[PDB]
Amino acid sequence: NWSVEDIVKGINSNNLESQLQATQAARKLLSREKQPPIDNIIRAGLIPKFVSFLGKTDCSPIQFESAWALTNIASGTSEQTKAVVDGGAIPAFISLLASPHAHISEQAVWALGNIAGDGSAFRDLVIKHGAIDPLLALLAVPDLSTLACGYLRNLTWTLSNLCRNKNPAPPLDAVEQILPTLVRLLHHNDPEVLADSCWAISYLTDGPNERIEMVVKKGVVPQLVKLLGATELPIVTPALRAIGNIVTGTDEQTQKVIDAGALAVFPSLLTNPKTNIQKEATWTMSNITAGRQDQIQQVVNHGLVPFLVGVLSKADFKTQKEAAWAITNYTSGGTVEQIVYLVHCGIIEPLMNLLSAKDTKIIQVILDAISNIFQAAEKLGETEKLSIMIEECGGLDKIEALQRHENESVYKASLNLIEKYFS
Amino acid sequence: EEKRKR
Amino acid sequence: EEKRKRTY
Repeated sequence: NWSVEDIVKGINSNNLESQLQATQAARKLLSREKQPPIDNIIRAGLIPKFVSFLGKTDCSPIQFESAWALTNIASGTSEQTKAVVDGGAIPAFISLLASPHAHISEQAVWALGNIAGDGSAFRDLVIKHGAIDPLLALLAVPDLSTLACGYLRNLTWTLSNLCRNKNPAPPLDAVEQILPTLVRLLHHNDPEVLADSCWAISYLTDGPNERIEMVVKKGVVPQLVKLLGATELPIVTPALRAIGNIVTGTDEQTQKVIDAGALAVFPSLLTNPKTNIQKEATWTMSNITAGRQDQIQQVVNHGLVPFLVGVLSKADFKTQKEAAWAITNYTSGGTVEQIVYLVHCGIIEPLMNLLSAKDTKIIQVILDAISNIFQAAEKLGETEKLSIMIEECGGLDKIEALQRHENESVYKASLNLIEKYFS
Repeated sequence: EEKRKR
Repeated sequence: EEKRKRTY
């Protein structure tokens, strides 16, 4: 329970053991659960002294204490991480990665992870200082099980922030340098190492389809689908996001997902008690129904159409909106027989009930989907039959009411619907 | 009819 | 999730 005054006196004492004790006291201060005095320590000028202590190879305890203290300062706001980087901490922590003491190199891994996790700019600043080579070198073991559990989780967590934060995305030469280690961690049997690895994959799969292909060419889609069925929600969440990111690319990447068996887990994901899992699974479905007709057929053959109908009927509103997108994409690219099957599953009634929604976008998407279905009924000539189906579930009241409000495309499409199929 | 990203 | 403090 030292004061900041006493810590500064100790650090300025120019006695190596007094400095250690003061640094230990600073660690204990920045270690408490109640609000630490981070800005107080920053303002005192202690960060350059801590950074210089990182290089006292003779006194390993003061290396450890400074690393810990600096780690906790870097764990806070972006201004506080900035202060740590401004003290020269990045190259010194990279030098400490090679410490012969496991807890000190672990602390340097933690610190570099905190620094890189602040955003794009510090992430590439760490990469330019050459952290990636010794970071991966700490995993150059035949069997990852011989490593200490916390050591491995910290390395995985730091690797994931090195893959994190788009605009701009991580450099390609760095992603290729990390990816084989990332795959090896994705097969490792530790629930938290698996979570962080899937997070890293999900970070790498968010963006243009070149990056998606870069991840898929390493063959991780099977492992991602396997993890999709895990019992740990912290694992399933990032797996589902990486899967959802992968099915935003070419139809060939979507296929490579489907072939792995991903559609078989979706009956669970579309009935998951966690709203966010439902939303992510429905969004993934919508990007699959925007694919080729045989892919829509794969969705049908797994009986997922009744689950989409269920998600459109009773779900969180965001999930319903995602389901509406899925149905519009299905009706947009589906064979006439497939739209028949979608209507035979009961899609019309919840589709009408959501016209009374308070969201302009969802209404546009639903009305657009109705245009698709009517276009399919014209090809079959059964336009009046669908007309009366929309009659019996109270749809035509909602189209006539909607044919007149703020947005332009809404009244345009809905007036087109009235004047073409109800007269 | 296109795929929607995050 | 984006940063971590070591709380002893």
